[PDB]
Amino acid sequence: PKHGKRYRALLEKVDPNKVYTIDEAARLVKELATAKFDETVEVHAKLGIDPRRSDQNVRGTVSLPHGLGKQVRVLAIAKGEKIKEAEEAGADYVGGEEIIQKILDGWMDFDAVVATPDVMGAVGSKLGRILGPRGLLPNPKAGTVGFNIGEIIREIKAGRIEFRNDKTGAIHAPVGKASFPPEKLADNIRAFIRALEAHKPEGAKGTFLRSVYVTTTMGPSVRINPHS
Amino acid sequence: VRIKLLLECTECKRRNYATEKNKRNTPNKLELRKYCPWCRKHTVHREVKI
Amino acid sequence: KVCEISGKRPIVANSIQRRGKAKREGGVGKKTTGISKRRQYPNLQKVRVRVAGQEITFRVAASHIPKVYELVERAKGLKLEGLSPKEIKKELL
RNA sequence: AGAGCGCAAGGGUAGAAGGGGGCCUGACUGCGAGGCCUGCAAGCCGAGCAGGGGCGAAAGCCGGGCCUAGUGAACCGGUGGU
RNA sequence: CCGGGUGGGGGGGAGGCGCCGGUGAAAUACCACCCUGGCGCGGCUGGGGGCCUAACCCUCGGAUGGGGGGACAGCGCUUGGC
RNA sequence: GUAAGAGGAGGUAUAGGGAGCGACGCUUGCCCGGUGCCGGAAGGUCAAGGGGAGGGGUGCAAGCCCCGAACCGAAGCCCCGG
RNA sequence: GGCUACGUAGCUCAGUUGGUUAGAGCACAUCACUCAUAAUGAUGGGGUCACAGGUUCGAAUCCCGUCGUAGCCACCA
Repeated sequence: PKHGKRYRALLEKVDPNKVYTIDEAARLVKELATAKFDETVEVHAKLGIDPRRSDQNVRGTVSLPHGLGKQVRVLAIAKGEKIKEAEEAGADYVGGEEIIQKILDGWMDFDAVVATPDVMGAVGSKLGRILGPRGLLPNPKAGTVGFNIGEIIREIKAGRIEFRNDKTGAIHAPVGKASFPPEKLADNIRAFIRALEAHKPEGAKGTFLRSVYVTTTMGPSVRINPHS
Repeated sequence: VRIKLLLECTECKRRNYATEKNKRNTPNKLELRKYCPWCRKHTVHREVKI
Repeated sequence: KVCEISGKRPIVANSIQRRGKAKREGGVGKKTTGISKRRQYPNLQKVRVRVAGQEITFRVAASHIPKVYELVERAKGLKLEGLSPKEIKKELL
């Protein structure tokens, strides 16, 4: 009577004394998801870069060397020419300077936003209170400033990861989906270790690999020997 | 006097210098001015330290 | 005074603490250069045990106490008797 | 040519060294002929050469700014580097 | 937070919900890692006080003992400093 | 006197050390801003020491050696006051 | 140069973990009273949170650059 009954069975699968690694997390965390749908690995990744340190925010931007999931659709608000860019990718409603009102005057449904430099200004000077603060907008790296933005549309559809370091470094490395066996999970969480190590700080003393926890979501946890 | 601090324009290609002076009191930022190192030609030359 | 076990007497002059100020590192030096002179006393103590007939004192050095205890053990084998404090103490070792 | 030529003057200067603009960025690399100066030590003007680059159709110019002050031998160390 | 939140005990009895809709940075069923302020005992490592003497210090008609001091002092090094 | 001990003093704060003026008769004002002296369980810096996150050389490796953070430290000077 | 702290109303000042909405003391100002003064009361004027950049939807509230600032450390060919 708390975390459900199902997670008391799934409580009868940790015994607060293990590590699992990406190995036992691949196989066994494939088992530790038996409930509903697409619980994304939740690699709960935590370090200690002083929950702001003015700069230490990462952005962690990774291709997930396998695949994400559903449709971000990106949208883009790309001043004319770059509309055409988005017009070949997985981006709908590109409207250079007018879908801005189909984001500010009601309409939604898209992630990242990719936009472009131009509209950064435009479409970032009209959307800085819902899109960017929550997780969209030009954010000069959220796959969202430039034309390296449809290639990064391919990144938002085939593997973004987003790292943002609120109170832990936090990030909830997202794949698993409880249907990619031990295989894809092994290689993908390894890919994520590589992502963490791809975004290294500039003076962050602390454990640059503790919390990994690979709990898909509605299941166990127990780290990964924060490395392999 | 400073606010005009001096620097040794270190070049890329792993060293080679020519010595100068900046100007903080002027919009002058960093400076990659075109100069000639001990080895080669008029290639690059950036700015470092003091 | 002097250790009645392994000798060891006082130590002077460039036996020391120098002051110096000393060189080492900090820029061109910790404070670079730096130099002077001094003096160094040794330890000495005293312990009283009984052992054999009477009681006895030792001007033992510092780390040489269980040596004295071992001398007690040596003493017990020997034939100690009569009135001769330091005279027997001498012989002990 | 008493103007202006950063700041002291002297001197020189418009047949520019002044005042406006386009393209740059030679406050270059390796040298160094030979002189001025002077006890030394430094200070000083620098043909011309080899790489390479800017300007100009080109002739030709650029190893800082019209100049005479804007300086500190050597150790002891400091950073980048061979 | 003078509003209420937390939870045990239990009377008990067939039921109680998250949502797109709505408001704001942000949505409250359910899961995953930690910061702030504290509780309780653990790792490590210190601060104050009292009780006793056997170290060492003083004294008592020779004192083998009595007594008090008592982990202080004294002492030897090492520390900085005035 | 390096001491041992010695004097002080077989004296005990109506005593013994220091300074200041130098009978007795009358008298003693302004300032803690400085300085010294005093008194202080906040706070600052700060010596050796504890410590160990990171780190290096090296050997295949177990490993040996060194650099070494956070945080803990008093006397002292600053700080509160007389 | 290293470690601390702190400067916001004219003087003087806390506020101190945000999310507030800019105080208190005298100082200015006018009305109430009264014989009229001061004692009094009240409403307002005045803050540009040491200056500026950023994390935050909302920093006086946290991070940083310089100042001003005193403490002592501690360094200089």
